Amino acid sequence: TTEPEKKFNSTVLIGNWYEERCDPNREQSKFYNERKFADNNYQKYTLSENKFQDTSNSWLNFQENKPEVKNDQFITMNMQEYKKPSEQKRNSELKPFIVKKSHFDKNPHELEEYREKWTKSAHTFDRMYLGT
Amino acid sequence: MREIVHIQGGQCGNQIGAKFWEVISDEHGIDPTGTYHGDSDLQLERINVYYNEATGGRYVPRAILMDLEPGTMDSVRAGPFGQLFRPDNFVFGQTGAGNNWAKGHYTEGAELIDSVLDVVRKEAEGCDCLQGFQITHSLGGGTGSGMGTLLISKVREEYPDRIMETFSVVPSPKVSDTVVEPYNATLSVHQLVENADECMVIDNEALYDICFRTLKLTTPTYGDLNHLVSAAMSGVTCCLRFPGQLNSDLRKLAVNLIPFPRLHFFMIGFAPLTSRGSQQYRALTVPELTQQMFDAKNMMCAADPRHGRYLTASALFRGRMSTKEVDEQMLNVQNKNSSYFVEWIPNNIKSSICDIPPKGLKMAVTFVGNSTAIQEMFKRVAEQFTAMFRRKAFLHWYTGEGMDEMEFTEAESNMNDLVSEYQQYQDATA
Amino acid sequence: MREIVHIQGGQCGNQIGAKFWEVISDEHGIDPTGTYHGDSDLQLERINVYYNEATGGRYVPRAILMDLEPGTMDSVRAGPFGQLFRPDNFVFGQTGAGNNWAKGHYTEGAELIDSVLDVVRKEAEGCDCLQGFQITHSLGGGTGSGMGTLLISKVREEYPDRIMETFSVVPSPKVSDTVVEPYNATLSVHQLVENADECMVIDNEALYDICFRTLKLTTPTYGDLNHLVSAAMSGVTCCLRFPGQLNSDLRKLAVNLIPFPRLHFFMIGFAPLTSRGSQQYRALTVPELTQQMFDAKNMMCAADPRHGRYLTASALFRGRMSTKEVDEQMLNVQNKNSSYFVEWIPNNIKSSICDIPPKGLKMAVTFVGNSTAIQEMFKRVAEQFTAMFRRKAFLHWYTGEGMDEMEFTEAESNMNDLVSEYQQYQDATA
Amino acid sequence: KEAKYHSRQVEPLGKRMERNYEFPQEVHQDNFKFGVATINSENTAKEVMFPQK
Amino acid sequence: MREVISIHVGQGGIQVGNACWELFCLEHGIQPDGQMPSDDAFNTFFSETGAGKHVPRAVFLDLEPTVIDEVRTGTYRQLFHPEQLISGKEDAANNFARGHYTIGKEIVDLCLDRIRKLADNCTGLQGFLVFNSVGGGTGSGLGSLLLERLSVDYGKKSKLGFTIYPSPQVSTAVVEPYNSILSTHSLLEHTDVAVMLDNEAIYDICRRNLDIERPTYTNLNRLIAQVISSLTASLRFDGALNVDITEFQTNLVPYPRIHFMLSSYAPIISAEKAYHEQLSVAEITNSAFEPANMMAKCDPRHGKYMACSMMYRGDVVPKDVNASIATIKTKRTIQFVDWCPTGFKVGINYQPPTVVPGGDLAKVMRAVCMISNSTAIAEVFSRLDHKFDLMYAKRAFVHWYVGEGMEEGEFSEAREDLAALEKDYEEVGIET
Ligand SMILES: Nc1nc2c(ncn2[C@@H]2O[C@H](COP(=O)(O)OP(=O)(O)OP(=O)(O)O)[C@@H](O)[C@H]2O)c(=O)[nH]1
Ligand SMILES: Nc1nc2c(ncn2[C@@H]2O[C@H](COP(=O)(O)OP(=O)(O)O)[C@@H](O)[C@H]2O)c(=O)[nH]1
Ligand SMILES: Nc1nc2c(ncn2[C@@H]2O[C@H](COP(=O)(O)OP(=O)(O)O)[C@@H](O)[C@H]2O)c(=O)[nH]1
Ligand SMILES: [Mg+2]
Repeated sequence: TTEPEKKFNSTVLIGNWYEERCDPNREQSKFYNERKFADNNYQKYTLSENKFQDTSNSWLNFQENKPEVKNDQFITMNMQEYKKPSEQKRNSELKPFIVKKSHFDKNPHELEEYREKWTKSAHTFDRMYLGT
Repeated sequence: MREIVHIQGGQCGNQIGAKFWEVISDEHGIDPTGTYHGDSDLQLERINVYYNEATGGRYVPRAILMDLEPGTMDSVRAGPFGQLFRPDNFVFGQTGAGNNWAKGHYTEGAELIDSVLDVVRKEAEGCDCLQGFQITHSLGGGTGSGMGTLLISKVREEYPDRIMETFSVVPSPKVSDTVVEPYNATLSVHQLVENADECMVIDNEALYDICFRTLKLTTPTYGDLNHLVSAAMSGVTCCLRFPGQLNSDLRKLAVNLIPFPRLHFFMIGFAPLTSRGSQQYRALTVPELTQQMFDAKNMMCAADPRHGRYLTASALFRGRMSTKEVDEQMLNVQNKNSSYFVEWIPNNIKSSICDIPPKGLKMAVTFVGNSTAIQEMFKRVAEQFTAMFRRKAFLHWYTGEGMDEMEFTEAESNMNDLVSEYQQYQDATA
Repeated sequence: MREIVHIQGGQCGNQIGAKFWEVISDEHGIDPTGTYHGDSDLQLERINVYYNEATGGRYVPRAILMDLEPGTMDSVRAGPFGQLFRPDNFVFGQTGAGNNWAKGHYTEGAELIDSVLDVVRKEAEGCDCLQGFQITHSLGGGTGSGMGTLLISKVREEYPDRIMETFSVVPSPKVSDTVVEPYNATLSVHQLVENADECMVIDNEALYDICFRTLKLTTPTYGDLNHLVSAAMSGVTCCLRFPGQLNSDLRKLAVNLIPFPRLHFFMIGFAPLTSRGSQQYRALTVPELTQQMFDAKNMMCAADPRHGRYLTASALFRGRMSTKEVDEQMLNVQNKNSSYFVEWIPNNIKSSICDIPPKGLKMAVTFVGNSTAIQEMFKRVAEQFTAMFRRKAFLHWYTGEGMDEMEFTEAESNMNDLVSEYQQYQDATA
Repeated sequence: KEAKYHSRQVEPLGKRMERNYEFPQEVHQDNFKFGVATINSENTAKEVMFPQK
Repeated sequence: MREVISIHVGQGGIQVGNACWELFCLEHGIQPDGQMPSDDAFNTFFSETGAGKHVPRAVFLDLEPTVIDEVRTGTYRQLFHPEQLISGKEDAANNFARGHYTIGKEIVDLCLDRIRKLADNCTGLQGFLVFNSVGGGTGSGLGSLLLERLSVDYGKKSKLGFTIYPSPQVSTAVVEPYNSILSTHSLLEHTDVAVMLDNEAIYDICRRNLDIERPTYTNLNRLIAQVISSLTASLRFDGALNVDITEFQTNLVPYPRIHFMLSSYAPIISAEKAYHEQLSVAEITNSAFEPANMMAKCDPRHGKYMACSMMYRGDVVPKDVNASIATIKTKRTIQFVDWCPTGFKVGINYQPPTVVPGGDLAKVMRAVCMISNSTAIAEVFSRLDHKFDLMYAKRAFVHWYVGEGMEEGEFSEAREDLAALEKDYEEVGIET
């Protein structure tokens, strides 16, 4: 059980076919739904392009095709942290258990619905003392 | 002064505690954000007992929450009243006891307690004059019964003169959720009788019957059962936070209820409890409260109080009432039922009166009674234990974590010794 | 503003330089017509490090392209990004070297090197504060090793203070393209230890296995190998062109990596390198980058770094990150692999951070290492030299250009002397 | 022209036997969750005691 | 923060894991490409890539490549990790010696490397779930070798296996009584919990409940996936009564040698006739204990019960569970072992079951899954021993095993080990 060398085109299941299918430069990286995935002939008189995985063309700098990494690719810690003390906010990452943001914080309307519901409702303070 | 601290462990203890703080905050007018919104001065008069004072004027409970998995402690913080507790008082592990008493007391629980004993020590040191401790836990679970009983032993060693309360939920055969309940329940009783000053036992079996019949509601859940226990728990310390004609703190209850040191297992109950549709047909008077108080079906224990003799009983009345009514009713019940009261101790009922009734009630009563009928619960639990242990079933878990079968036999002898010693006074005569 | 000049010679040096200027122009957003088309202003404040400004606002690289035959520099002009280089910076003879060290270093190199020395002096005096030189060439060829090392000595005679970097492609016995490599490989190495302040060796054999084992691309060409060296070459000067938290120029590397004057031979590496198929299934974090950068199979040299011990290593992190993770991993990898680090020097790793990651990525790491195992590469070349020299094979061409056997004997002596001097620290104990 | 044999409308390949019922589509289509009922929740949980009235 | 790692080996394991992962993705709302359209309950089965997609915590092993290649070329090619689909070149050809002594030794190193890489990322690893059919060579051989390696490599991590033992009479191969016994030996000394999932029982369940007369393997795998999801839902959904992995076999294993159990699921019904019955909590729990709805072809009426770990999911109430348990106890046709007074471990969850589009089941609001440990399981071992004894009496098919590096005497030793297991089951269940 050793590694073979290139003898067949990248449409058979001979070893090291996965990477060749992943390479978008090859024409074979992009297949048809009706090739395979076909219950019967009369179901569709059609062909449709489906593509094999979602992969960039260059092996290096592969993180391309993500709009987010392109935006923050020229942001510096000084630019990030030292904006202006009128409109700057904390960016540190805390322990998850401390930022739980419990139920009554999620929906504050429940809070004023409460209190009058249970607190300060139907108190009867009576004391049998001589002076009071 | 004379303030107390709260410790809860396990899932069952945490759910009981999470509702008890809800009840107390309502009485003193504390919203879930910790801001006072009451109307009377007496609400803020004795808030030092259960609450601390922080900068900015917010009140925080002095409670310690312990467990070995974050499953239940994540839910209690994400629900209502999750912002009441101090975030640093949450202490928990990462593995879980796995319903194994040996794991929760020898291997994993013993490792964690270094941290939790520090916060408990810090809390009990900063107080002005400590009065005692109180514990809420279940005897049918791993972390609840395992770490819970170990924590009692070490705190007792550091505070020999303080008093301890335990609100324990023992497992009954009719409602069983674990197969190794008899093992760890028996082991928890061994250490509990040695250290805890006062032990109150609760049954999920009895709580269902009360909610089924007395309240006549068809679909109870664990939310409602936790509320029934919560009402009784606040009732015991009611006279400690409000003025009254007769004052009796926790220590006074211990002296007047415990004749002999090893007999400190009580049963509790609450009154009045009436359904929604029948609440307008009742009249709130002392003569009718005492009827529901002594009702054998109203006790929170599966033990039938008429199957033994009351060594002693106590009643804590709340509201506006006359002492002549209270005193004359407790005499009549003793005379009418002299058979059910042991006869070498005269007038074995203690009565206390508090001037502030609970939320929305004209009157309420909390009953704490020490009766010989509690032996039946231990007998039926021990019967399950001896059938399982005679075949050494499920014993490879405990023997695989450092504890041997010598402790299992030793614990059973002490538990059987308690019942034989407890039943002796039922037939004892002067 | 501490700007460097670039000199490339031979076919291999010109090909590396052709690909290198493609990455740098891509990073700075430079049109192949020399026009700036960037997005942020961070790309222009330091553009004078690599590029010169001319009329019309176009930018021209300061590079000298030198060879003995116009075949290769016809292709570099016609290829992509060929319009950048000034036509006045092409110098070439009409004959070629023919894989002969003496011809490129004594007969044809000497008569032509006056012209290339003029353009280098012209560019050097143009800049205000010169930083140093970087040279890309191959030691297995005629005009590369021969005429290249003659220019290296000439510049060091004129600018003795500036730092000199070389990216040398040394021959590898596993994959052979020429039968006379051992002769001219040893000769040029003799002239490097007295002149070059930093030398970073590269093997084509090491590149081929990286592409086959890590990138898993079936049919790589020289364009792919050229890209790997370009990425590492551009990452060395990242902190000199962009703002960061811990800046470090070339001189900070030389001072902080060279314990003794004749131990300036380094091996390089780059991360993260991943196969095209599994690009999205791995998370880019500091723990992952620091694990891969020290892998024995990720280096750019045939030598195995786990057969010796590191003297000093340097890591130049890129992208926005936090310093504590950077500092803790270097300590962690040093403690867990203390067998591979020499003991008489503590904390022999430097960390540098820049806030601008390469285009198309979010983090990147360049590794420069000084390890005792780089001598295994010289042993193989030296072994081949002795076998060929004892029979005096192919020697009549070298002796036919005024070159005598005496400096053949000196070359093998100094080559062996370096290895003996460089391995005696491997087991040296203080 | 082959479906109507009483062998294509019964015992198909890897499918439940076709029993042609008709359901009330005014309900039953969007998010109906089978079963008997939603275990009808009772009014009042903690306010049976502390009636608030 | 609690994870579990799933290992799939053999064609049966792969083809049941495919359905299991389809069901899990449908439950958690993850598209086949791995993205989520719009809390962190997924963490027990998946792992965040840092930005976007979620990668399952699974590794696939096989020696014959066709089944793996279908995964890599199907509609789920964008979900699995490309380097976690480990495959060989040559099949085991229903030979145990090939997969354990000849060609299975060259890939276990890669499998352990992948498992180590997966586990190093995890922080709260609960245990392992291993899927494999036992009647095949590579399923029995590689499974045995992998269990033996993982035990010594990991120590006290709990391992659960969902094994498909050969059916009494309806079976495919002919030499499978041979290699099943050896793998039974190997797993008995190294696994923590084993589940019986024979094939006739699933066929009868389908025919009786779904009214399906020609079921294919796609239908059978969905039931197993539902069972796994119901078992694991307590790790990732909050409920009124939660139970963890370690709180399974500490309540199901009385003695270390007795850890073979069989499961049932209810309700299993189609949409056409789930509307004429109310599916109350009282009636679903009766079908769970009904012997005919049992996923293993065994008769529970022929033996005593030890412990039943039965799980509820949906909108059940702890009130109603106790009454049903009391009725089951008071029923006379079901008897427990004498030395076990309480025998039920009950769990309740809030998340209702999910139905896969294009499936056969219904979207009911209640479901109960029971894992039962009983003494009746000895019958399958006895019949397998008889079938082995019929063939081995004259060394049939043995030259295929001897010629592949395996010694002759292993069959005998496995025979005495199965005999000892029979003796243990016989002696444990006797009245005290
Ligand atoms: N439930 C179920 N069982 C299956 C399935 N596929 C195969 N089996 C069982 O597996 C047994 C045969 O072993 P296979 O799983 O097919 O093959 P293997 O275990 O990988 O062993 P090799 O044949 O050597 O590759 C059959 O008797 C089936 O009972 C399936 O999709 N579902
Ligand atoms: N009153 C009450 N009892 C509960 C609750 N949850 C569980 N129980 C009971 O506690 C027993 C199990 O104890 P368990 O919670 O597992 O203990 P732990 O493992 O130490 O947390 C069961 O028999 C339940 O009847 C609850 O919320 N309230
Ligand atoms: N990495 C890389 N190596 C090259 C390239 N072109 C040639 N080489 C290597 O250089 C060696 C020959 O060097 P050569 O061009 O003859 O040197 P020169 O005669 O001085 O120009 C061969 O062994 C090749 O492997 C290239 O484009 N990239
Ligand atoms: Mg197969």
